[PDB]
Amino acid sequence: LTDQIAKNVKLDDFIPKRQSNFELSVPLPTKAEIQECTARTKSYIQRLVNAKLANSNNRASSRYVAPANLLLNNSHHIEVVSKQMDPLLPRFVGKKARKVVAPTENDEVVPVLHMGEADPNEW
Amino acid sequence: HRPQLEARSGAKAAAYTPTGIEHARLLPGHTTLKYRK
Amino acid sequence: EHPYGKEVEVLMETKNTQSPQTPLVEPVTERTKLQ
Amino acid sequence: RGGISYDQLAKLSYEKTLRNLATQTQNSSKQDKVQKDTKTGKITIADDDKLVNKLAVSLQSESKKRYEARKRQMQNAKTLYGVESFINDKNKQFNEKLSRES
Amino acid sequence: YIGNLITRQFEGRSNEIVKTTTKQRLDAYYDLELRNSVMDDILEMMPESIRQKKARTILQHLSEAWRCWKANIPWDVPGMPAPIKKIIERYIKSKADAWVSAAHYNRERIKRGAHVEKTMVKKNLGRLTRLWIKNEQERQRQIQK
Amino acid sequence: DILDLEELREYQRRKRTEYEGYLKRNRLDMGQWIRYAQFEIEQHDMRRARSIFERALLVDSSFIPLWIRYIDAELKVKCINHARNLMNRAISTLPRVDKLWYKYLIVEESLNNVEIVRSLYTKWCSLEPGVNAWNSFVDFEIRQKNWNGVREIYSKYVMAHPQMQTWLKWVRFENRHGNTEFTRSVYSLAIDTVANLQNLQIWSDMEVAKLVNSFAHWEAAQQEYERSSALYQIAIEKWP
Amino acid sequence: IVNRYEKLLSQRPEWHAPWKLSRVINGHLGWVRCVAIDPVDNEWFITGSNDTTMKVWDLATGKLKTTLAGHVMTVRDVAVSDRHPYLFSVSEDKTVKCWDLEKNQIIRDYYGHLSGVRTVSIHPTLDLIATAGRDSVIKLWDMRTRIPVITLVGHKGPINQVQCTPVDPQVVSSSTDATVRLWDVVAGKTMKVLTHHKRSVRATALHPKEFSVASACTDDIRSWGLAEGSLLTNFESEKTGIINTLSINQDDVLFAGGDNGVLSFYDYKSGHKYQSLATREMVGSLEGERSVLCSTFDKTGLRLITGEADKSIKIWKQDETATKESEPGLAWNPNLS
Amino acid sequence: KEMLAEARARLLNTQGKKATRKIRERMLEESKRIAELQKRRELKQAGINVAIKKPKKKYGTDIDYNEDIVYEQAPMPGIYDTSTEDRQIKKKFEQFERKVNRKGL
Amino acid sequence: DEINEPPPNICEQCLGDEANIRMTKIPQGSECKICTLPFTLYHFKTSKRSNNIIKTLICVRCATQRNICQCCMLDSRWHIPIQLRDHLISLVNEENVMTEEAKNDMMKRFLSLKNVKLGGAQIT
RNA sequence: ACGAAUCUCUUUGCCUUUUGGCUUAGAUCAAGUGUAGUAUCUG
RNA sequence: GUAUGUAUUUAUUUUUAGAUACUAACAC
Ligand SMILES: [Zn+2]
Ligand SMILES: [Zn+2]
Repeated sequence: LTDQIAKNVKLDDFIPKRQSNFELSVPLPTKAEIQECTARTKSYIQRLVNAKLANSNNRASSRYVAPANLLLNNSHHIEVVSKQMDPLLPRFVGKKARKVVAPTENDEVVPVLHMGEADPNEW
Repeated sequence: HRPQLEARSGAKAAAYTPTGIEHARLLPGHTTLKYRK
Repeated sequence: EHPYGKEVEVLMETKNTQSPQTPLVEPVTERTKLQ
Repeated sequence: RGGISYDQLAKLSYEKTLRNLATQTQNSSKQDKVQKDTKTGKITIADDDKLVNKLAVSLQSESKKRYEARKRQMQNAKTLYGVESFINDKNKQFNEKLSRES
Repeated sequence: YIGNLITRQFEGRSNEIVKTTTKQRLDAYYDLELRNSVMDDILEMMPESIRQKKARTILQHLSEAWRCWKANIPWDVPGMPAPIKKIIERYIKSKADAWVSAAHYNRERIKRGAHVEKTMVKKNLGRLTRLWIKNEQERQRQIQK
Repeated sequence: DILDLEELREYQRRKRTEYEGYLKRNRLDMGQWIRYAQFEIEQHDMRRARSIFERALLVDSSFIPLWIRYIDAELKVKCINHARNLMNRAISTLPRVDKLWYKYLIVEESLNNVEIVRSLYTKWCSLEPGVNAWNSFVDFEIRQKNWNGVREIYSKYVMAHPQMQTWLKWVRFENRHGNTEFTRSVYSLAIDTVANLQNLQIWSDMEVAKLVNSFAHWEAAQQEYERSSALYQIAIEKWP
Repeated sequence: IVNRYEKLLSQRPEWHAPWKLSRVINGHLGWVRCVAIDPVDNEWFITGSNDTTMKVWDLATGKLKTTLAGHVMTVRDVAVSDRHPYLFSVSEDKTVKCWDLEKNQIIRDYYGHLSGVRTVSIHPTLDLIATAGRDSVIKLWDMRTRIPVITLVGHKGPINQVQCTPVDPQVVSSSTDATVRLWDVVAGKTMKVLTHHKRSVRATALHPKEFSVASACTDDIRSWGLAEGSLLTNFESEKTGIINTLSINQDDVLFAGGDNGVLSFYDYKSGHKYQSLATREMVGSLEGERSVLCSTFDKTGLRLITGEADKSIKIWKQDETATKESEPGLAWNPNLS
Repeated sequence: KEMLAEARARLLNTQGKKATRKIRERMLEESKRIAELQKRRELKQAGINVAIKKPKKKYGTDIDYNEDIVYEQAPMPGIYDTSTEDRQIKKKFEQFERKVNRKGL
Repeated sequence: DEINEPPPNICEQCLGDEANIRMTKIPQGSECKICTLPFTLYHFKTSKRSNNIIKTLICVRCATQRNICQCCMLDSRWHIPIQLRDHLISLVNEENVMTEEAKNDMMKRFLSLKNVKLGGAQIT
């Protein structure tokens, strides 16, 4: 049953790896590996920024910027189409400032793992 | 009923819905970066 | 001075060299503009 | 002389409850498993209803005793020291903390 | 403008509203950063346990040491762990230097006589009289020694 | 006081609005959380109490009294399995805090189940906590039998705390139980490990002195002056 | 477990040379909170201050080039850019100001922190900024459009120190809840948590090569491998507390600035401490004012620059005599932990 | 003796203008509660049953803590699979409320 | 991004016998009938010429948690009212699996954000 | 004879209802005055 | 020549003189 009890925490997390052999080499992350993370991250951030600059109230700010649905078994397919808003009416009919308390969903526990008498008379 | 004892976590403000008011200082300015050699 | 006294240069700086307008990073002009 | 770190203290309390428990066992002598489903990993452990009630009663009892003793120190604490001037109870208590600081 | 007026009229005003530091609320923020910065240190020197009681207490000792620094009173606590006294002496020396430098700066701004607020004149006067008396007491003590 | 149901119902609403007011304003001040959960217990409603506690932990999990009262809230209402799951959460959060492990141990032994405490202490040993834990663990086995086991336990223990008084406890066990055969062999097992690794220098000289005197002196108690003086004599050679 | 202790006695680590004091520069009115160095030419410093200014010192002679004002309160952090001619400064006034090194004037202001912002780090390849402070969140700013693109919710307290890395975890952060998180920004959630510190982690530094980080606390300076997120090593430290800053030379020397004024140099590989110094306070200072607020090495790594709480910058040079005659430091005795 | 009595009066009170006011205002509120309660008891003695009122809503999103679990944080999942103890609990709880409807605490 | 990315959940029933369908997507529509938070809305018409118009009421989250259809609000598989399927399931076992729901506001506004997946849903 | 338990009291340990911010100490400083509503003290 | 705050449920949910007084947008 020993497996179940403190199942998460385990010894080898407390012990440092380089103390066995110094000079055990942690490689810096090559080159063509960073040219990847840089690519995907760059694209993602562009998606956020362009996603924002087309939101807000400036016909000015937009100059600095697919059926796609197989529903269920795809039987009925679909075609998805945006609707042009009456420019006067509010775009985003449902955007309204409201405050929300989010829950904190804790799936697992992160063990907090660390390694007076006369002292109080000092402190 | 006085002083801070804490600060406000930005986490809270992260979950709210945006208003979309347009401020004066976020109007586009210095719109082009500069790269070194 | 004496707190260090030998090798150490104790220098007290006020005012400025390099009048404030100077670029502090030189703009690279690739072409030479005669205009 | 002295303070005690929160570890040694923890050990001492553990020992204390061990002694108390062993006395319940001896006096009880004087008066006279693990199954885990395949479907879910939920473990189940057979229990005696006795000793569980005895446990709850032990916890409640000790809480009562602590609460009472502290309460008596409440009573004596305020009735002992009438020397200096005080506006309210809380003042007197604060100044007794000043007596502890000496 | 009217964009903001109406989008605020349908969608309500923003709940976040962070608010910047300006001429009026500056000193408050300076206080605040300071008391926090002392909390960190004096929590990290201590060996283990106690926080909130000793928090409020130690920060009170800060305030009292500041007042006693304005009044030129030496501020010894009859007993107190030395390292904490090192720390509080440090931060109060810091705040002192900032305060003095603000007094000089505002004075030499008034000598030119350019847009000083009605109160800043009064306050600045106060800081200068404090400083002047400190110079006086210094001169007298140094004459005794 | 309260009369009918709808009377009580308000008495809940009001108190709760006061509480969650003061907790709305102060996320900290755990006293208030503890008293509030305590209230929802005195209303015989557990679910609410548990929610209150869980929140109080999401705020701060490093304040143990909160943990302990949240355990005893489940025990006192005779809900055990909850007080188990809660424990594997607790110690797994804070494996260094001793009070947690000891508490879970006691709660297990008051239920007489000795296998769970056995595997428990095993795990609590694997993390190499310190002398108090191990000592409490052999003092566990003494309440049991495991005279075969307690040897293995001391084995692990002396490998994880290579100091004299650990070995001195080891032999003091046998001599307390008087068995001579193993005693001699183990006294041998200490000294040759000393001189074997002694170049590694961790054992202090005075330590060596106290260890020699124990084995030689005890052999003198066994009337093996030949053997005793033999040992002591080798010790002269191996040392300045 | 003794087997580990033997395996600590085989290595006999990594000789280095001691350090000494080359130069003292007065000239700030308040404390010196932060220091950064021109990443290309090594021609200068930018030093924050507690007087709100920033004074650009020449590295060669130590003379003062220019002064950059513009913040109303103390400047906790300063960071200069590689690819750009930009300087991002950040303060307790809730604001992150860009600076165009060409014309020496504020270009942009980034807005949106709730309170004082104690750290800026400039992502190497993305044209981002990472800022953090008592908000308890890390804000990833788009450098061009001043839009706080991503926000990283996480630590349960203030955030002291933040770093950026080109591959995974692209942001490393350290907070007063005594943790260090390794972030995955695209998904926007913690990739790994490192809890091993017992108190506020007040300083970190990235090794310029090995792709690891050195984290600090009161008495214990650990190291951490990135990628996997393993522990790598520990560093031998009796009470040095409090560790205000760390800096890693290209030679695998790990500096540790004290609040007791002690300069504790380490080898990075081993964990050994080969030197400890004590600074001289100053002519009229207090014994309390002797401490080390920040520090860095030049691009070479043969000079060290430490702002101190005595209102002075000190420049520590590595001795050229040294070798084995008498360098030897404390000489590698691994006490039991 | 007059100014001494007055001195004795001022030195013993630290309540303050706002604090004294909140004490007395709280007394007023509790009095109002007592009044409404005994109203309901008297009307009950005549058989007419009237429910208590919720004190409106200060602001739009205001919460009534009685009506629902405020923020329900599940304790966790866990290996020991309680699932029985919950039954005994609910039995004890419904027992409690089923008592209050009669003996009335 | 977060709101768009999950695709809609629609029954095959109410979506009609037409082979290919044109549906409109509004990036902020009404709030849920449930959680009271914004989301993305979808028109469509069963027939091309049918006068009646179908409008997804609830979120994707507030649906997925309950495992129902956004237009119908019937169970995604059995085409059953939520208040029923949990009664059938509750018939097996004994007493459980009732879906407890969210009075006040930020009770519900809160609740929709957790990943729980609901009492009723888990069996289906 | 000592081991063990309950109750009571005293001493040590733990602190229990035991001072929660900044600015020019944040600034200032009395018989003060007439009449009037209402409380109540004495023959 | 007081902000501000609380409450405003009507239409019926199944079983003998005055002294010491407090105060007053009321009279320098
Ligand atoms: Zn919804
Ligand atoms: Zn449908």
